[PDB]
Amino acid sequence: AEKPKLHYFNARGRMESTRWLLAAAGVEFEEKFIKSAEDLDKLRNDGYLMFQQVPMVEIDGMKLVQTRAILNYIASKYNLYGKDIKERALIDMYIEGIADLGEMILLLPVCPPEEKDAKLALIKEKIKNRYFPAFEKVLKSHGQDYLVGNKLSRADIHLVELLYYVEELDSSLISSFPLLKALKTRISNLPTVKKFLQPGSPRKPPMDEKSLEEARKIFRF
Amino acid sequence: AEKPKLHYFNARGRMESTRWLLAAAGVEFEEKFIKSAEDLDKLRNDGYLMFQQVPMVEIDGMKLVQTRAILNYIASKYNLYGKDIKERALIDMYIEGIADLGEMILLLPVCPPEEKDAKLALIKEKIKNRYFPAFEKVLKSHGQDYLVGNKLSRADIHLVELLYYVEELDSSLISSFPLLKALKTRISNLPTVKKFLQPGSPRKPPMDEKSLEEARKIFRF
Ligand SMILES: CCCCCCSC[C@H](NC(=O)CC[C@H]([NH3+])C(=O)O)C(=O)NCC(=O)O
Ligand SMILES: CCCCCCSC[C@H](NC(=O)CC[C@H]([NH3+])C(=O)O)C(=O)NCC(=O)O
Repeated sequence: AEKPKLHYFNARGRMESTRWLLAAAGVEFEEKFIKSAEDLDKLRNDGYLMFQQVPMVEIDGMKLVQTRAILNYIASKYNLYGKDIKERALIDMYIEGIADLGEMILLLPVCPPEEKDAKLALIKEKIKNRYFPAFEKVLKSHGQDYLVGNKLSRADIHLVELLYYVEELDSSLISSFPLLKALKTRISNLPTVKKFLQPGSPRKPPMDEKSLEEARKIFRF
Repeated sequence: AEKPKLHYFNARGRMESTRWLLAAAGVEFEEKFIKSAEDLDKLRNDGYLMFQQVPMVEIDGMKLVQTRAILNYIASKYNLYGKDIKERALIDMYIEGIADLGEMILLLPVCPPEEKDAKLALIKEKIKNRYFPAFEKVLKSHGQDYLVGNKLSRADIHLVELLYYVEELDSSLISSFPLLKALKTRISNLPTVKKFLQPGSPRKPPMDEKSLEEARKIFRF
């Protein structure tokens, strides 16, 4: 009997794209925050984590690990995964490009300090020259307010989340991509997303060094 | 209309799981091998690669990039992705664990020499203590010949592929996992997989140093 229950630490990390997708879908959720290695070990010892890792989400009577398993379930359940197999292929292709870029941004702070400047420069180059051109071209191709099927899907949600992180890195990177700018505004004004973006929501801030320190202690790295 | 066409270099890399899945499904396909940077640049210049990367597969009148988009499409098309949303969530959880382990093995040879021994040691620990226990537990929980739904799915195929790679790493690692051993035998005896395992199929050999140098020249890393 439950709202979905999100098991993670109090940070974006690997859970934030799930927070975004549930919120976009209008689904209220609860979070159980891991604060210590001891908390993680309890989840493990109680049999809740198939591969001894989080994210884990309790939803519809079961316990799901692996970010993509969680996301795929939520997207299908709430009709955000397209209408057929071909639309799912477009969605998947798009969101896996988003994932590749998002992964780079997620792990930047765990890069060795002597590698960070080059890694950041590489991310900016890929945004400007690979990823933003590819999504701009999709929107330019059909002229529709959404990426796939002329209707909101998880692709729109995952992309606009990523546009917010790119803005935190360098607000100028989107400047030559007017359709991406317009998508960002449109998605951000949908009632459910607007509510998620407002202060006090479950949306999480950029990870600071204190949070990274907590991650290292919880996940033992 | 036409057979799927697989665009990659002549190696396992990120295309081999697609070769296994198609073969297991009984689907004949064609390969177009990239042999140099110039071949890759032609695919790029011709507009065929959304993110300027391969794998790319031409299937059912469309070009798909991103390994998971390709695999998801093929699995759905050939009824290897479960029967409903809950079975897909089990499949996705399982295969993303498999992916995590597979990725560690795939990238081992591009780890700096100074760190390879320690990375290999940690991969073997995770196999023995994390991943093989998790899959053995699944098979023991229901006593069924397949991981999900008592019928062949992509999870069985992706797992057994990985079991072949683990065998190449260290043939002792599976020894305390009799149900995984049994699964490897049963799946290997399915007519389509048996054929794929025999000589002269599209199955690719382990990547040797000369093939890794070719990857470096093609992909410019
Ligand atoms: C820079 C931010 C990093 C913050 C921590 C990373 S997420 C926590 C980590 N989980 C994973 O790595 C899960 C990977 C998995 N592929 C998924 O996406 O769910 C964990 O439980 N690690 C414990 C373990 O593997 O033992
Ligand atoms: C031991 C080395 C392993 C060799 C595997 C390299 S795969 C080739 C590489 N493609 C990718 O990285 C694709 C990643 C994508 N997430 C997917 O899974 O399809 C590429 O085109 N790279 C060119 C580029 O990104 O510019």
